[PDB]
Amino acid sequence: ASIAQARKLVEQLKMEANIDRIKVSKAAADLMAYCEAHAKEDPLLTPVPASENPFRE
Amino acid sequence: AEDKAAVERSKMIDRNLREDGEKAAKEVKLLLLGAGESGKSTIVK
Amino acid sequence: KTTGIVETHFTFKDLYFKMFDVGGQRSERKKWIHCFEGVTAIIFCVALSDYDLVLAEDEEMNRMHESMKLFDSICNNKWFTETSIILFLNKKDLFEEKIKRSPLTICYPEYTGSNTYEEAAAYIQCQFEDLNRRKDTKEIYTHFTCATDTKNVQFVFDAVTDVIIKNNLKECGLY
Amino acid sequence: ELDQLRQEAEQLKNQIRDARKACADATLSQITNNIDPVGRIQMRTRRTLRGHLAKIYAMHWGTDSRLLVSASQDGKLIIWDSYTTNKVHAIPLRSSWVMTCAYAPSGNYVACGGLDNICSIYNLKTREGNVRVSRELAGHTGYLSCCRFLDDNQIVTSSGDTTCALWDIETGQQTTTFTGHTGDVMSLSLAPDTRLFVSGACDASAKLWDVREGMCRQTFTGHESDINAICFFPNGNAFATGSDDATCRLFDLRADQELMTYSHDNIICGITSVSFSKSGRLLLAGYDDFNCNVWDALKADRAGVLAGHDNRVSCLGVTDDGMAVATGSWDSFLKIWN
Repeated sequence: ASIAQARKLVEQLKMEANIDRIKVSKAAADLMAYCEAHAKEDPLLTPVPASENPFRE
Repeated sequence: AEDKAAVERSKMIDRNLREDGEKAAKEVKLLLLGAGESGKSTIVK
Repeated sequence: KTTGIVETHFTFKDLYFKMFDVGGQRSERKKWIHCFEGVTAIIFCVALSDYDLVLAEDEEMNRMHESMKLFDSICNNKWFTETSIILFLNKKDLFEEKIKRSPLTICYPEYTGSNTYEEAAAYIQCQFEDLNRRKDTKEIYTHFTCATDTKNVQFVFDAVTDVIIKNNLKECGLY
Repeated sequence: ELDQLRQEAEQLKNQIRDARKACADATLSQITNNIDPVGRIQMRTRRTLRGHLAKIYAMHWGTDSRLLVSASQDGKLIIWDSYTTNKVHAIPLRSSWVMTCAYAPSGNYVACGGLDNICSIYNLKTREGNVRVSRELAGHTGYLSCCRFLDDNQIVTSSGDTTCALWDIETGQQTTTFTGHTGDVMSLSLAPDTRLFVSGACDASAKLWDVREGMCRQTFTGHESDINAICFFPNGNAFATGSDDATCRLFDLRADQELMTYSHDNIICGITSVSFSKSGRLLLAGYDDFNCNVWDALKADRAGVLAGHDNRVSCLGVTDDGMAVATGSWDSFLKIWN
């Protein structure tokens, strides 16, 4: 009955078991690097006055 | 020119929405609940 | 062809009615029950034949005791404080036929009465109408019906008219 | 008997937990502590859109960052124009129980859905001068709660049947079915490369599917209630969630770990929408208590607040170029902040 479902769940867990994981200190560094690499082009961080802003009346 | 035509299109759209809302505001909406296998089919007839 | 909300339309004395049969959704109610905030009233149907002799695909779950639970849950939602309920009690002929053999004491613990149909129906209506706690805001309309009764549309019409009238008095502050 | 399978599953979960508690050398806050914060962010409305008459449930920005699409609990679907507030299209709908909408990347199609359990595609493109239904996709059992265009021929939908699917608009029969969730899927977002996508369901969990193999590969937990919103980081290596616990969390795919939580002691209402700005520095969330909040992804501290709606906020989004933020609420109004 539910044996097939249990076996499928076990197989899914086994498939998810064997994966490769990098350390958190590298993911955080990459996230910070990406955040600081494109921060020079982010209008929500610095409002450009009426020059390129299309929503100025 | 294009801005003008967009203005008339928007005005016509607003008129249509106003008429649709006015027509729809004059109806009674009823939610028909009920337990399973209890009826709710004879009531429909 | 479609599955999910089903809609019916009819007219009576220069009024237009819309009825939504969303009972075939078969999912979690809490994620879509708030989409109906604004309906004039809720029509509820309860079969008097379940008082006993039929449980539901289970062992100790009376059908009437589950209808009561659903009525308690629905009548006291946060989205349904101001919406009145029209309660229909159907299939009274079978109830009358089965009272003579199976008494009402098999369903609810204490009394029914004469084990007579007139006395059991009134007690069932009283028990089912006491599950509301918003008595200061909403009201319940109850009308016994059968497979032969043909005056249901005028009950619905009059209840809707009364609900509309009392709703306007409230806005104006009179009531 | 089945107890052996239960023990094997428990052992596998314990091994997963142990492996996860290893890459956690450090924290995300410690690395970003020694930096200069952004400060105080102040935004004001610039354009206001009127014309709806009921509660608004969905919204999706266009690919040119000019036109919108909005769905209300009527039969109506309006294509807006935020540059000059003049409407373009208004499409009546057969069933007035719309829950989501989407706008095609090609600018020629839209989509709908709701309690009717059907997704419909409309030919906004040149069709002799008007709009008509292109195809109705049936096969879901429960209501449809999200949909996103992959191309002009493939669309991914999620439903309350605890099941997502990938359809074929030319044929109308789904080609792949994604199963595994035990609760109603509520949100769905696509990766920038359109080869992976994530989902969230009324059981606290998030899955990472791939459109080709049709199999889950990673599962992320952490919440304690239903999850309502999800979206990827701009780089495609992270995503953020929003639940009914009044908390938002950040996950990363490579580390298979939870990084930060964004919450407060003055919030009890759940989140209804989550979106990242360009470069990922600003995270936008819409709450039940009429308000919208701006967070800082790196340091998890509030940087602003948006308050212009008198009813619950149900949707929000940011343009492709990150120039504006649009908000929809349970009244009949929309707003653009900049």
